[PDB]
Amino acid sequence: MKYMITSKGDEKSDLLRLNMIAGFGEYDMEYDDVEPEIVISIGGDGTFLSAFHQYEERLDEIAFIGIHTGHLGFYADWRPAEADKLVKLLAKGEYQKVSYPLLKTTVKYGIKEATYLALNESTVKSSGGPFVVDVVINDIHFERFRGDGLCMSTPSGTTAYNKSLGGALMHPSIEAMQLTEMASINNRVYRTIGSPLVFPKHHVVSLQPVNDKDFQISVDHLSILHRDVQEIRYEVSAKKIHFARFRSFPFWRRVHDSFIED
Amino acid sequence: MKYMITSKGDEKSDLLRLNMIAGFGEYDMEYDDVEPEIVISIGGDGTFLSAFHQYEERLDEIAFIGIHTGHLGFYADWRPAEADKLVKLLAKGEYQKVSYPLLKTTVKYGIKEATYLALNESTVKSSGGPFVVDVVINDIHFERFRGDGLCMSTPSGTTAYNKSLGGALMHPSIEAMQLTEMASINNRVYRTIGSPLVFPKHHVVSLQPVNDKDFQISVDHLSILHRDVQEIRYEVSAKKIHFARFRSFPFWRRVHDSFIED
Amino acid sequence: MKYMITSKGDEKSDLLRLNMIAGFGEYDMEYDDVEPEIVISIGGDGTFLSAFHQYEERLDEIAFIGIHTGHLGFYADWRPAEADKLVKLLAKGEYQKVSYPLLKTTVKYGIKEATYLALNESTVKSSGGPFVVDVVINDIHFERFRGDGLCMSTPSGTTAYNKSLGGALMHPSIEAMQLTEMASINNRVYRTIGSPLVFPKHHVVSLQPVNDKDFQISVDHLSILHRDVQEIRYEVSAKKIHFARFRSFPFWRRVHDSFIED
Amino acid sequence: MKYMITSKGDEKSDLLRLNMIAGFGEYDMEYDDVEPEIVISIGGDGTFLSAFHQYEERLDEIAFIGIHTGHLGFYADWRPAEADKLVKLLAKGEYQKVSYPLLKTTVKYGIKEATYLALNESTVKSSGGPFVVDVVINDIHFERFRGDGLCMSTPSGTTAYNKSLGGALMHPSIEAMQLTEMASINNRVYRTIGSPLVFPKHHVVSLQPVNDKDFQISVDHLSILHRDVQEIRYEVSAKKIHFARFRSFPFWRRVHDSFIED
Ligand SMILES: NCCCN(CC#Cc1nc2c(N)ncnc2n1[C@@H]1O[C@H](CO)[C@@H](O)[C@H]1O)C[C@H]1O[C@@H](n2cnc3c(N)ncnc32)[C@H](O)[C@@H]1O
Ligand SMILES: NCCCN(CC#Cc1nc2c(N)ncnc2n1[C@@H]1O[C@H](CO)[C@@H](O)[C@H]1O)C[C@H]1O[C@@H](n2cnc3c(N)ncnc32)[C@H](O)[C@@H]1O
Ligand SMILES: NCCCN(CC#Cc1nc2c(N)ncnc2n1[C@@H]1O[C@H](CO)[C@@H](O)[C@H]1O)C[C@H]1O[C@@H](n2cnc3c(N)ncnc32)[C@H](O)[C@@H]1O
Ligand SMILES: NCCCN(CC#Cc1nc2c(N)ncnc2n1[C@@H]1O[C@H](CO)[C@@H](O)[C@H]1O)C[C@H]1O[C@@H](n2cnc3c(N)ncnc32)[C@H](O)[C@@H]1O
Repeated sequence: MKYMITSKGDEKSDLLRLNMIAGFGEYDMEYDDVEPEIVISIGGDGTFLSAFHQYEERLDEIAFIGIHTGHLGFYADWRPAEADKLVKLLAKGEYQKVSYPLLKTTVKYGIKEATYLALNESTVKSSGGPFVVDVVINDIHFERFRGDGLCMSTPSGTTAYNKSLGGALMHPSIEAMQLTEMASINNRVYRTIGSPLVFPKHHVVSLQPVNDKDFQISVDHLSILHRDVQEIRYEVSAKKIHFARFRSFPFWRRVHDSFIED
Repeated sequence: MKYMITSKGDEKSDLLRLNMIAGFGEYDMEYDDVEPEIVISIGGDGTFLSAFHQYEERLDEIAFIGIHTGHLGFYADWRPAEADKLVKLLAKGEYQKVSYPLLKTTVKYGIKEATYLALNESTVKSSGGPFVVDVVINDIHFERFRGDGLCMSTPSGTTAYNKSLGGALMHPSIEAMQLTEMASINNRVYRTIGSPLVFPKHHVVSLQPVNDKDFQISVDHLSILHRDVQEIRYEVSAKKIHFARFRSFPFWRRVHDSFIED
Repeated sequence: MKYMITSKGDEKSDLLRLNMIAGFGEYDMEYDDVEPEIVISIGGDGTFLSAFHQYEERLDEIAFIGIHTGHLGFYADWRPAEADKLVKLLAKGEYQKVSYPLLKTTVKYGIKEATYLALNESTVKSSGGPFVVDVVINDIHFERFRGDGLCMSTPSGTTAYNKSLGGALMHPSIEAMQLTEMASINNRVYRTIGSPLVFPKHHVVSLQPVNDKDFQISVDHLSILHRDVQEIRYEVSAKKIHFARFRSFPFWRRVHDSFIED
Repeated sequence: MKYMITSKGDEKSDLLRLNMIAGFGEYDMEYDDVEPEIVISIGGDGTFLSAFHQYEERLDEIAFIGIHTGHLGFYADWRPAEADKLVKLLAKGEYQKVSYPLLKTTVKYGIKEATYLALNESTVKSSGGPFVVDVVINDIHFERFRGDGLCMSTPSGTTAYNKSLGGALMHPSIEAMQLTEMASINNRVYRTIGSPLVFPKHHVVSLQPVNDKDFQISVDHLSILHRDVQEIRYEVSAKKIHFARFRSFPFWRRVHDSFIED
């Protein structure tokens, strides 16, 4: 099939990429970075996030694979020594595909909307002043949040920023998104839930400005300052990222290997 | 239909129960506490947990309703002033039913198994000495836990003990269970994940003894000391508790009303 | 004595200030906002923080008083109805003074040092990229911190940002400072202590850059972007803020009244 | 001087103890386990806690030393390979002594008081039912605690149970004690501070029963069920444990070595 390979751009990843391209030249595999059906990312989870967003308009026609040239990644979960074995099995095909849920972010602004997809999370912080937003769940006012910010995570993202904020780790077969707080003010006057919140599909979480309407909005590794924002809306996307799998590497073992020992 | 009413047993709940029985006597509703199809609990969430376990063998043929004579409950979410309006709508029927997932707990012991269902959670603590268990997820060793104990929660239970342990709040339409730690030891020698873990249906979490094999095992409000325990196993039950609903009272508003303000 | 009054600048605070000035005109009290010996702040804790920094060069010759025209403050802990009783007792003098410890922040930058005093806390965040600093305690490398940032709090500051980050509340008679993390990355590769750390007088905590050397540094309500920073150093100051007291309002009751109920 | 040696009682510790006794026989050092002036503990922190409580009536006349035959301990902070070098320097004397603060626990019960000293912490849990106590600080009611229990820690104890409960780590030169919660219930009806609280010397924290008056009270490794308890009182002790030091091993390096890497 058509395939492309993206590289972190250090010497190890570049030369692994060139060696895999050579191995692919021995099969019926065309290098096409415009309409690939296989996207291989060589580097770390950061590289893999860039690959994802590089091809987010063709998610339904692409199976991703990540190779980690440094430590193990949750996405880049293949070792560089297995790259040849990877070339062959990928060339033959007949591989299974697994899908992880994604987070849809809608930003309504000015006197119009922008939509984004996140593989890890979307966060909202302030443009410097205090951060105050009303949190509305399915059109009912839930809380008035004052603090540093809010993080809305996919399942595969729960091991990332969400984790460092005290969120739960969620198996990626659960179609959900998780909201976590960053340093909420809680006293007699100001009140938030504190706990992470886990939302199923079709639930809509809306953040609405109270005073300042300029926010720093992040989607995975991208961080945009948005002006005249009237609303930020979160829901589980109907779109899914597809991974090529050649071997059982269970999520919970990936968790164990990354945080417990390996 | 056949119905029964359980009471917290204070004066307010007893007399509300007697008044509802009188109102039911004006319809084709038989009082039957052996095979009821409607179980009304009058009191607090504790009373409702007892009603649930009182009839856990007939969960598929019963719709539960909770009336709170004190503060609002997450199960006992009807006000005593609406009890007459409750009698009538229940008598006419045609009400919708909602189902919440349950937690199955299997205790394998001695030289044989006991199974329990939990509406809130099942927890494991030690018989006094140190608590050390191996946590095995789908037959793979995940961590060696040393600390006070572990809590495995249903979705509707996430607002209970789970919450106080830092777990996430999960919408009850998600078929899952959540594992939280109680005071884990973490140093250079001992290592746990720390984060809550959320498991989908068909995942099996197994706790296995390391030294001492006597544990205090709780299921909702019941706490049993178990001896010669070889294993404790958690999975989402195939069984579900059914609630009668007459009006939209969304879960997240119940959360708001219980923890944010009302 | 010489006195001045600072106002939040809303109608309630401005007119309370004018009424207290009139009451002071009935005694031997001169209004002097250049060398006051009494500084009254009327507003909220924010106003009081500004008063403190307005006169931080004359801390040894000033006793501060805060009046809260909104909710109770931890500094602005006098009610507007007691303002007349305040004028009289202040005019007579013979009041006791209480002192709270302060935090000294030294910023060494470029190819030279700036020093600041904090009543609540000093924090360090990144100029947008990832935040990575080496934490050095009394010249020994303690940890390599990667995450959102770090907060170093005084005792009276522990009820502020420090609290929202999970720090301990410390009685202000303890001469100490407390370091808390903001969303640290912890995995097999990256490791921080996680817990808040409480340092006595004469201990020096030094933050040192690893890659990027531009940081957002805050001191109480002031937030400065610092460039070519080589080091950030924290220690308990030898200087102390002095409060005028006329009545026992214990710290722990102030805590109770602000967070538990009032 | 007079000295004694306590052993964990495994083969490594017993034979190290016998070898040190032989080395001591080459100096003017008498083995006396009744009135020693030097108490050497060989084992882990558990062994050292037992040594402390074995001689808690002669704390002012004893300097303790801990040797760790397993992993590094916070008390047993000497390696077994340095045991000979230890014998000699101890024999010559002229060593410095360092003191750590202790926690005094007073239990008033029945229709009379018992007092205990803790090197790590004293905790209070329930005899099985729900745990509900009123927390009174310096005779003012601070909160009504409902949950699993409460932990009151010394400074050197903050790296132990306190840490696992989210308490701050405190340098042992600070004369203080720290109160942490175990799984507090927090909703609209029930309210605790949540944060750890750090108390200076002369502050008195009193726990008072609300319904049940049977509590499980722990002091370091000892756990006693107390009946007809009317009050539990915590304050910093006027007594201090004395360590013999022969070399700088700073507290914060001990923390680093135990939790960060070694
Ligand atoms: N250097 C390039 C920039 C990194 N960048 C690609 C990443 C990543 C990433 N994804 C995951 C994952 N799904 N499960 C577990 N591990 C993951 N990683 C690790 O995260 C560490 C730091 O990137 C590294 O080990 C990665 O291996 C953006 C992501 O930074 C996260 N992020 C931001 N601020 C954070 C904070 N304060 N605490 C924790 N994570 C934070 C957030 O989540 C973004 O999306
Ligand atoms: N008095 C009779 C015994 C109470 N008993 C019926 C209960 C309950 C209950 N269920 C829920 C719920 N699903 N969502 C939110 N609220 C709930 N409640 C409240 O919990 C408070 C204390 O029962 C009360 O307000 C209830 O309203 C057993 C449950 O105690 C919980 N439990 C035990 N130890 C806990 C701790 N340390 N922290 C927090 N919860 C704890 C655990 O979870 C059991 O199952
Ligand atoms: N509106 C003017 C700007 C506020 N500003 C004067 C303040 C303050 C303040 N001091 C204290 C205190 N010692 N004990 C308890 N209460 C305190 N207050 C309250 O804090 C709330 C929000 O100011 C209000 O109720 C105040 O009453 C700067 C302080 O924002 C704190 N701060 C910043 N970011 C925070 C976060 N994410 N979470 C918690 N606190 C945060 C930080 O600490 C600064 O220094
Ligand atoms: N095996 C004999 C029994 C252990 N026993 C001697 C101990 C100890 C101890 N003291 C310290 C210390 N000051 N700084 C750091 N490390 C310490 N240790 C370690 O603690 C681990 C487990 O003892 C081991 O590595 C020790 O090395 C009693 C102490 O268990 C603590 N304790 C109890 N329950 C706990 C929990 N849930 N989480 C955390 N600690 C807990 C509590 O604190 C007692 O007092």
